[PDB]
Amino acid sequence: VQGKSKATGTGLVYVDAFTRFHCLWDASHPECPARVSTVMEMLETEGLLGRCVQVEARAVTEDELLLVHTKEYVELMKSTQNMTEEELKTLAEKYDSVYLHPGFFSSACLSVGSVLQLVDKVMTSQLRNGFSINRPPGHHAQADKMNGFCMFNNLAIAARYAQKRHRVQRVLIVDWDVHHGQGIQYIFEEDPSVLYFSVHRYEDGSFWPHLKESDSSSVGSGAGQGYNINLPWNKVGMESGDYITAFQQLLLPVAYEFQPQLVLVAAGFDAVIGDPKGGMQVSPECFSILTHMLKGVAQGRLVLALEGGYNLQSTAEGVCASMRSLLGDPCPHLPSSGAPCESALKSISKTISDLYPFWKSLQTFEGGPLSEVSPLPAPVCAEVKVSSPITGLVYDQRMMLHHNMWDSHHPELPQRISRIFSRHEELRLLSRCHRIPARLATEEELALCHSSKHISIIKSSEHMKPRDLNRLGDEYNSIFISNESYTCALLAAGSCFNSAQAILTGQVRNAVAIVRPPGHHAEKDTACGFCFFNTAALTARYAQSITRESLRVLIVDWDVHHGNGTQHIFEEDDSVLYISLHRYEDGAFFPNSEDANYDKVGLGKGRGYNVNIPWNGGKMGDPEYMAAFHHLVMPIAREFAPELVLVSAGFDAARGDPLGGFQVTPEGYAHLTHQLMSLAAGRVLIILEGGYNLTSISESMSMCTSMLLGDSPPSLDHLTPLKTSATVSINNVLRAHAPFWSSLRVNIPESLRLSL
Ligand SMILES: CCCCN(Cc1ccc(C(=O)NO)cc1)C(=O)Nc1ccccc1
Ligand SMILES: [Cl-]
Ligand SMILES: [Cl-]
Ligand SMILES: [K+]
Ligand SMILES: [K+]
Ligand SMILES: [K+]
Ligand SMILES: [K+]
Ligand SMILES: [K+]
Ligand SMILES: [Zn+2]
Repeated sequence: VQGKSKATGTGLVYVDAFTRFHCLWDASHPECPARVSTVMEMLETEGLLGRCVQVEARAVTEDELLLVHTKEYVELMKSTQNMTEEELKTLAEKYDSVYLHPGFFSSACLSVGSVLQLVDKVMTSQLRNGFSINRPPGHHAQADKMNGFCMFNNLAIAARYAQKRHRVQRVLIVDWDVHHGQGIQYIFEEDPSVLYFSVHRYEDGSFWPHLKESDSSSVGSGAGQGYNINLPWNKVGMESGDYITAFQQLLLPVAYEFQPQLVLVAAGFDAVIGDPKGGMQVSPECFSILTHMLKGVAQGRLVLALEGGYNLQSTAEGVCASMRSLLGDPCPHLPSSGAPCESALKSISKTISDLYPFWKSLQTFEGGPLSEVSPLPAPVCAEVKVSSPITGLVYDQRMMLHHNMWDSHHPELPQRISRIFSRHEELRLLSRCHRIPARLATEEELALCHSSKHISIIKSSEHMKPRDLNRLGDEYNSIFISNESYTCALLAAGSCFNSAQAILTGQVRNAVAIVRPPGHHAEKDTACGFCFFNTAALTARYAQSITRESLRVLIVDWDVHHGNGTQHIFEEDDSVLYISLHRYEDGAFFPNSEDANYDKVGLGKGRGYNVNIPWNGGKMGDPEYMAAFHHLVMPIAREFAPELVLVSAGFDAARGDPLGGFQVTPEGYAHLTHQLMSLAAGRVLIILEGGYNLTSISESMSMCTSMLLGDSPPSLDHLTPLKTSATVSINNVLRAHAPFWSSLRVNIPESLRLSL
């Protein structure tokens, strides 16, 4: 309703104070000033620094420190300011892996303050997110002691400060640093207002600080029981897939259930390739994906503070990759496979199992065994130049000329598109988009999927008299035709081709297609369910045509009906992946086929490249559509590695639909579009299929375009609990597809057999 006031813009805190302290006894200490100065050099070299709002650093106050620390500790730390090298060494010796400096106090104060300054701007809707390039780090510091190069616990102090001075209820702290932030774990052990997550290297205590508490078994005590999550890696050399799958199957479900009003990140880059202490092999590009994922929960309220990362290049690279996500730039192509390794899956599963009682979101999994067979190939896509994102928009009023001369009360109304378009202009989304001109799809182009018999039969209709047009329409299941119905289905496909062209030639990064008549029901030789040509399927082959025959295309169908037309066109094709969320009702719901079931996994060389998530018994909404994305849609999509993502966007699955009978809010469609934007380097094309409530479609589709333009994900309702008829529908797809995609394999025991 107001856009000049909208909070956009990333704050960045950096002060020379951060370089003023170092180790006096060891000239080669990993925690040094070059860590932060290098990050700054690169941020400028990349052009990222100038794109950040400059936020001033402030010193932390004694009372702010005392929200987590003791007065005895604070005063001792304060006293270090006026101590001899010797006095400092003697005190430093008293703690695990710590050095001290005359100037260490000053910098540690500014290192805390800097985070609070960002919390201020984010919480008061001034900036959307922020990142401090601060040292000394925080996550290891405890109430009464220094530890692992930390003096004060920056993010712990910030979590409390948020709750106190900004009256924030729930705070999520994500620690992707390669070390376990025990200092944080401790502070919020018994606090259930602060949920703390920590993926770290462990190898059964062999890796520093060698704590028993760093295991997944340690889930927090008292009131805070289940609000402490440890993901310990017990094998080195973890990659992108190992962190993405962890976030998908474990952290995102937990985070969406917990509903925080703020997300704090202990952004350590010691897991990046080339870090001497981490021993991990995560490419920096991965952090672009993780940062994006966290934008969903806490509705954009995201603050990152620098923790570890001891290789000057690797850290600067990691910071840049995270900074790009905050600044709203498109995600990169993943430089490694989207598949996890067995040791990762074992660590993820043992953590899901260790937290199963406390989280209704994790309770989704029934338990038992999912396949461990050699999975399908998990390829990598060629790097695409990260550029200023542009959202394309295509609409032509000529697509309204297709109508029913008999039943004027037919749900596929011409108004559907003009209404969606109106809302796009009212909300000003249209003026923020790049207008792509609609065109007519050629017969050669229609040939890509459809028979010459089916093409000529619909082509001919541009001349038929109305009685011939009533007769012709009864020759099909649910089809109505008119003298313009052919030109309309030609524009619907033509437009979508011009979008995919813009996207692939880098003219735009993503686009939206307000088109009618729909297409996901149309087959090689027959029209069906208001569809003439499979507009999504033809786009996929037009894309494969302008690139290379092998171009991997993902087709996500969120329309309430299963896209029978799509499913069959690519049933044998391994280059195109088709995922469909639909009301099945054991075969009762349209197009009444058993093809829409979880046991149909594609056939031939396309075995595993076809996913169906069938809905039985209930009004499925956001809780069920989201959990399907976390556990199934996103893990499969990621392992497949698409180069183009196509949405068969039907809002007939929305709350208020006459034909759907499902309760998916417009805010829910926003979060589904958001999730999909981390794939294909953000190369997402949104195509209108179903949706029959003029109001519900205009609102829900505008929400998608808002997400494409990089606006913060909206506030959601409650996502736990979900229909027991859905929990069972999900676990069916998991079992059906686990032999093909390693990202699914959450082999957990019989924790289900407990509580009711
Ligand atoms: C035996 C057919 C039952 C399903 N259908 C047709 C249908 C076809 C496609 C879609 C769709 O969502 N297309 O994208 C929805 C319903 C209908 O119920 N359609 C309908 C037609 C006129 C008036 C009221 C309803
Ligand atoms: Cl050991
Ligand atoms: Cl279950
Ligand atoms: K960690
Ligand atoms: K806690
Ligand atoms: K660290
Ligand atoms: K569907
Ligand atoms: K397939
Ligand atoms: Zn539909």
